[PDB]
This record gives sequence, structure tokens and C-alpha cells, in this order.
Amino acid sequence: PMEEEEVETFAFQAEIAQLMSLIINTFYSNKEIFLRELISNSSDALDKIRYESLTDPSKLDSGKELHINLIPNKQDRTLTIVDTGIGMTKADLINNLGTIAKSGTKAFMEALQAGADISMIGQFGVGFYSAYLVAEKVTVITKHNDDEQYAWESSAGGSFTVRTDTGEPMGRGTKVILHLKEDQTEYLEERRIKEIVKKHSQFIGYPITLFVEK
Ligand SMILES: Nc1ncnc2c1ncn2[C@@H]1O[C@H](COP(=O)(O)OP(=O)(O)O)[C@@H](O)[C@H]1O
Ligand SMILES: [Mg+2]
Repeated sequence: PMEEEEVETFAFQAEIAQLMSLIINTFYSNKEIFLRELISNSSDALDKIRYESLTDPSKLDSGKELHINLIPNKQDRTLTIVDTGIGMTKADLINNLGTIAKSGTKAFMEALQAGADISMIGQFGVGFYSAYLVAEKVTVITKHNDDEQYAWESSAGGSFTVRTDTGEPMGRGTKVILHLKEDQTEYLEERRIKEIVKKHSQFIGYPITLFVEK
């Protein structure tokens, strides 16, 4: 039986839209930091679960390990970062992923104009959009205990959609899927991934596993 999904489209906040064109339309060295940003966001989500214990012991009764999986698919040209963190409600995606102003956006854009390293992006409050250094389209699937499963997705161009995901259930947590641009396939190689997690993500307080296709 055919399933029905409601799809809502939203504008990026003006400055975030602008930071996004800048990220996509300019060359930057050191684009590898995108993974560091996605891992540290997964790692934060995992911390939330740890402390969510204290606000209601209920969350103690979960079986899932707290961890991060990296999954390259060369057939598809995707890189997926999966965590079992706290996930996000519909409201959270809309508010946290593109609609609401961050104070550091304009500062970041001026800094890059004066030639700062793209690596500074996390300290300006806008770490998430580093994904657009390597990917031409990002999908975020997420499931929070308070809510149903939602997919967020953007190819930039000024807006994003949120819909109910009636696909594969994922359980609590967040999956970030990057459709890599054609020039950026190095980041599907096992050795390159291990190199950059070694260099930039060495003090994450949770297990990271990399799945490699035999
Ligand atoms: N894997 C994730 N799990 C839960 N929430 C996430 C995840 N990735 C991003 N977010 C949400 O998106 C927001 C934006 O993240 P980011 O752009 O890196 O800024 P910051 O991490 O400094 O808040 C986060 O504050 C978080 O609420
Ligand atoms: Mg962040």
C-alpha cells in the first residue's frame, strides 16, 4: 500500500544562505576538516544522551551502545556518518539546521574574505555547513525519542526540505549522508579516512568504527 509523506520547504536564513554559496563556489585548501566537524557533532549528540540519564532515569533502559560509524559506499559515491546520539525532533531540525541566525556567520564570512583557514568554521558556530566543501547534496535522517523519523535534505540553492521518513527505521540517533562531488572521491578510500580521523578527531570520547566494503 502506497505511503504518503508530508514535505515542507524552508528558506535558509539570509546569512547562512550566503555562507553556503561562498562555501560551494570558492576553492579552499584543507577541505578534510569537514569530517572533524561531523564527528564532533555526533560526539556532542552522544554527550546529550549521557546527561539525558539524569533528567529522566527512563533513558537508562536502552540497550544501544554510544558510538559513531563511518560508512563509505564507492558504488554510490556517498559517505554516511551514523551516531546513536540523542537525535533531533522536527522542531530541532528546522530551528538548528538552517532557519535561525547564528551570531558568528557574518564574522566568519569576513574572516574567510581576508583569507582565514576554513578550519576555523567550528569556532564560529557554523560547523555543519563544512559538509558543503565535499558534498553537492546532504541528507540528514534523524529520530528522537520524543518524535517520529524525519529526513532533512538540501542541495543548497537557498532552501531545505523536511519530510517524515517512512523508509528504513534507524532507531534513536542521526545519520548524515554526503553525496560527494565528483572531484572528492578520495574520501571514499579507507586509508584517507583513517588519515584524517587520526589527524583531527583523536580525543573523541566514544568508539568510532570505519566499515570498509570487501
Ligand atoms: N548528529 C547530530 N545529532 C544531533 N544534532 C545535531 C547533529 N548534527 C548537528 N546537530 C544539530 O545542529 C546544530 C548545528 O551544529 P553546528 O553547525 O556544528 O553548530 P554547533 O555544533 O556549534 O552547534 C547543533 O547545535 C545540533 O543541535
Ligand atoms: Mg558543531
